Amino acid sequence: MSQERILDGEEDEINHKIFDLKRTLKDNLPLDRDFIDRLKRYFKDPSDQVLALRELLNEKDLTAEQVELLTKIINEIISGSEKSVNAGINSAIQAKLFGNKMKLEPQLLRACYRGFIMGNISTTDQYIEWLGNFGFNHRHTIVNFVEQSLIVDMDSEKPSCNAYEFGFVLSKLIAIKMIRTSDVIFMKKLESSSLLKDGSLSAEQLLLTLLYIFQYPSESEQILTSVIEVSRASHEDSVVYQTYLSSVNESPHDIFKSESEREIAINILRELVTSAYKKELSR
Repeated sequence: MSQERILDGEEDEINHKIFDLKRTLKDNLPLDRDFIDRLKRYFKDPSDQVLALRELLNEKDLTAEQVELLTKIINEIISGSEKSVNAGINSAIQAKLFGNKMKLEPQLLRACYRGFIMGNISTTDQYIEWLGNFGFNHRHTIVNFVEQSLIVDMDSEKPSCNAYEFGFVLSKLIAIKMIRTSDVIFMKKLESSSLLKDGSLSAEQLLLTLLYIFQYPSESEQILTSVIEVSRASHEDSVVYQTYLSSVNESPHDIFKSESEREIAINILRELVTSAYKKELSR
């Protein structure tokens, strides 16, 4: 129940730590001083620390009322860190589930969900972040992991957030799904345009390029410069611009700050298309 949600080390390695703390409590019956230092040394993560102490409370040898002298350690760790601790505990199983699927270290996922419900960066900055931390191939699965954890988090006896906060989280989640939606669309356009066949252009770099457009529509042209310096060797400008324009048109509207911001992006990309298609006549 508690040992399974510990994401620090191998199954035996974990067990080699719990019993020692049970040892310093049952047959030795010593005091609690450097005990905490050893606990923290064994487990660097507060969630894993609490889980270890909870397992200690599952032993048969109740030495009477030292339960309160042990639960004070549980509450001292939790107090003032209720959000982080609970976020780690509740999403542990999912971290192990998705970790095996994606071939990623579970505790990395715990940090992911932890940071998501505790941070306050924009929707686009989040997508970008997850991209850089977990890679191109995991970008759609990572959002699924966060969703699954949120569901479990909510159904937990001691959730990480309150009713109000979970609403905001969801709202952020939906914003992310919209980005994933445009991402999926953008990728389909790249395939049909045959911009990935050459092998010179990176779909990750192109994805980020689209993401920058969302944040700074006024600087669209400047942003696309990086792509042009590579696409010119094989493809024609109008083709790259069309991919971005048609993608933006078919993507959800609320990805942009506002209606006017979106039109700034569209008009600029519209002008870019015309200009390139014109220069293609003098060739």
